[PDB]
Amino acid sequence: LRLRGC
Amino acid sequence: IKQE
Amino acid sequence: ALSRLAQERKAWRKDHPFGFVAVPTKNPDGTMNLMNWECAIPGAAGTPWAGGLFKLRMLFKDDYPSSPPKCKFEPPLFHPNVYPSGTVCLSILEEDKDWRPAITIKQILLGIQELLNEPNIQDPAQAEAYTIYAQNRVEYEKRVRAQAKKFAP
Repeated sequence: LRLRGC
Repeated sequence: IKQE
Repeated sequence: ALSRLAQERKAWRKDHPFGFVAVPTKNPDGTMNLMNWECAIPGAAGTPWAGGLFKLRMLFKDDYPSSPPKCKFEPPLFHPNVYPSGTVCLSILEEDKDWRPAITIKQILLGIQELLNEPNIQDPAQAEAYTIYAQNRVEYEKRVRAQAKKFAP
């Protein structure tokens, strides 16, 4: 789950 | 800072 | 979108993460508005976010799950990756970026909880929270704790 804020 |  | 959203509402009712809330709103005709859900994410235990119950709205377009829902904290949250409007910026929430139709509401809510104590300073969405995190992590953590107490259920 490519989770990273933007 | 980026804008929506 | 309605069949998938009803399947996920049914699944949510039978089992969901403890402390989390996800409920469709009502349409002007009285039917359940599966395209607009009032959600709540608890602050993760062992983090400065603990104790708070962070309310957010999930807005689904007609072509969901081909498109991601728009997730917006109401009222706006102090977090480096949440826009001043309250919109959550997470790469999985952008159609052209990392959205995949296999991603579910449960995964989005669990992922936004993870985002709370794992901000990405490389691309911040709001000047306010990011500036505090960048200058003074003690003041940043105090602002987070104060907000968790402000949103305590």
